Amino acid sequence: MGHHHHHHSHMSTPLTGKPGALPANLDDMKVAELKQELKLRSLPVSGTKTELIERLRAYQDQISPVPGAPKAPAA
Repeated sequence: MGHHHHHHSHMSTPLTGKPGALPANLDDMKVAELKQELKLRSLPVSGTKTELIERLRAYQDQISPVPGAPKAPAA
């Protein structure tokens, strides 16, 4: 009913589902493209593109040993 096998028709998104990092082209992608990673990587798609990129960054940052960024665990 909900999750049926439907490939994202308008896809300018890379062929990836669950990576351990981020593509350096986040801002060049679109809202739905970013949401592809979000919904697959267990991230809420609620917000603006601004939030989406930052939210991806935070979910990436918990994997990164970088001390100069806002770190966030799982939710």
